[PDB]
Amino acid sequence: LPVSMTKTSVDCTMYICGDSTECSNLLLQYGSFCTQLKRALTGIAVEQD
Amino acid sequence: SKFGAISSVLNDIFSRLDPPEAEVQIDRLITGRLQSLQTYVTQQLIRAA
Amino acid sequence: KNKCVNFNFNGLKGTGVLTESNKKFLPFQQFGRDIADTTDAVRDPQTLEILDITPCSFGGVSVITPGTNTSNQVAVLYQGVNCTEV
Amino acid sequence: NKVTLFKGLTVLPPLLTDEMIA
Amino acid sequence: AYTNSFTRGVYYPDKVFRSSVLHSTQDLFLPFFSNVTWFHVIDNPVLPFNDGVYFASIEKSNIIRGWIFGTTLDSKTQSLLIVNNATNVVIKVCEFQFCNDPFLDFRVYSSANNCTFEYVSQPFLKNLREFVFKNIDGYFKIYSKHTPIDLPQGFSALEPLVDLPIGINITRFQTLLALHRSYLTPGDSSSGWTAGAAAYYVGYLQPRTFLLKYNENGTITDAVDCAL
Amino acid sequence: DPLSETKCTLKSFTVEKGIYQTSNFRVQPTESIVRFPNITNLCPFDEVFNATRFASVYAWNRKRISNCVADYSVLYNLAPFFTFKCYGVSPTKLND
Ligand SMILES: *[C@@H]1O[C@H](CO)[C@@H](O)[C@H](O)[C@H]1NC(C)=O
Ligand SMILES: *[C@@H]1O[C@H](CO)[C@@H](O)[C@H](O)[C@H]1NC(C)=O
Ligand SMILES: *[C@@H]1O[C@H](CO)[C@@H](O)[C@H](O)[C@H]1NC(C)=O
Ligand SMILES: *[C@@H]1O[C@H](CO)[C@@H](O)[C@H](O)[C@H]1NC(C)=O
Ligand SMILES: *[C@@H]1O[C@H](CO)[C@@H](O)[C@H](O)[C@H]1NC(C)=O
Repeated sequence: LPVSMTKTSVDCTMYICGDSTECSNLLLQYGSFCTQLKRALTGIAVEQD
Repeated sequence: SKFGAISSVLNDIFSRLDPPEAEVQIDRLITGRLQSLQTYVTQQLIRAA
Repeated sequence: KNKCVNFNFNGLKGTGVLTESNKKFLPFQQFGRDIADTTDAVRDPQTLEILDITPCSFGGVSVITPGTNTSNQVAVLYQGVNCTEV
Repeated sequence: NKVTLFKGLTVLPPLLTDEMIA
Repeated sequence: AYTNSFTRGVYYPDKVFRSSVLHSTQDLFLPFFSNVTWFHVIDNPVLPFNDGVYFASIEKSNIIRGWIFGTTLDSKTQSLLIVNNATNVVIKVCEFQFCNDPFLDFRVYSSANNCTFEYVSQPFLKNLREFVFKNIDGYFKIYSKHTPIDLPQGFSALEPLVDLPIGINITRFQTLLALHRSYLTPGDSSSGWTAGAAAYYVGYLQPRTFLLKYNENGTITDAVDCAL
Repeated sequence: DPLSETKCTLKSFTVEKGIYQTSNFRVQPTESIVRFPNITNLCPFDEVFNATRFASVYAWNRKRISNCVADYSVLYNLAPFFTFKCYGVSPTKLND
């Protein structure tokens, strides 16, 4: 029986702009998506623990 | 994946396309990448359940 | 080389750390999307050498506190970062 | 032994290591 | 005569290094196990150039030594010439009227013409010589591979050889032969002149999707034809 | 300081005991380098534009440019331009 899964963390800024100075500013206009995704993934990780 | 943009590399678009024309392509890429990340998070939540 | 540097190779803009490459680039190769669809290496337009392009260190910073009600002392964790670079 | 296995994605280690589970 | 191509005709499609990865590419490839026309050098016919041609030769005395491309024998068609020499290979889009049959290296079978592109490079030299020709995007690309050795089953990938900026229009092509102490004329009978034994094959490319396996050393080691 | 970052992330002046993921850490570049070819001769675009004669529409003229530096600023010296539209590249960015 599986009990846990891998605890994954994602940097949305890097994933979307790939560490580019230009659209990093533009991504700010889209709001709090990054916070939502980070909170969901952190909850999943704490649930695995 | 291009998501309908001219290219999948942000540096290319910012290099040869003016801001007025580069902004639309960058938005096209950003929406697709955010959608992909949100899909990943949703599937992770289901699999975590 | 071996320093996290912003580069522009014939219009190939990017940022990373360039180091000596071990790739067996054939004469007709100019750059390499080697592994996982990533531009791992690029050919030097002047010295004709191949340099590995690695994105210089990143990581998530986590903050450990006992609570403002207890103390203002704080400990910081740099996730996935070797202490030689913080 | 029987089961076996950036661009902004990383894996966090579990709190309990294999030794403690053992 | 007809023979099947087995798994031959695959080449590097992008000139981009890839190692230890499986990559899918949609480009003009020779379909696996396709019927390829088979000829014996002992004139060989002019053949169509539909959407790219895969050319291979097997011999032990270097009897085949060039190719010609174009749409008609008229000099105004902007024909193409590729010929080998004792020390170099000569490429010219020299729009010269061609004789009824290929010359026999009798070292030339072309008339005078006003022409635009010329180039001399290092020579492209029991044998198994493989060539691929593509001209769909204002360029003429050549891929080649030489190995000792009907077409053998051995898998091999053709590396890019040269790239000609020529923008000529091509619909038909023919090869060039060699013969010692051979007389030549603008026209000749089917008897021709004595020459060594040699064989060559011709194949046609088609739009196909291929799955290419890249090894550790950045070399294509096997491929799969999805639609086969 | 890290505590202020944690407070801002939690949107509260009081933080409870625990571990909080506040932001991300990235090493900035130490320098900038540009690598380009070592050629020095300019392209003949200026001569082509100011040629003594121009080909007709019928049997128009084609030329291929290679092994030269394309300083497009030379073209701007001509005043009576009727069209300067470009597709796929902004004219101001051609220099780079
Ligand atoms: C100049 O550039 C050419 C083309 O890349 C190269 O072969 C040559 O080594 C370079 N020479 C110097 C001194 O950088
Ligand atoms: C806050 O601090 C006081 C004094 O140390 C302690 O008595 C109390 O239990 C603490 N409460 C919490 C929630 O930490
Ligand atoms: C951190 O880097 C140093 C220097 O390269 C190395 O000696 C050490 O083993 C590394 N530690 C970890 C945990 O990666
Ligand atoms: C070469 O140019 C001359 C003079 O313009 C012309 O008469 C002749 O037809 C041309 N030949 C070819 C093959 O174009
Ligand atoms: C790659 O090259 C090395 C060095 O020549 C050789 O030892 C190794 O066997 C090669 N690997 C393959 C898969 O050809």
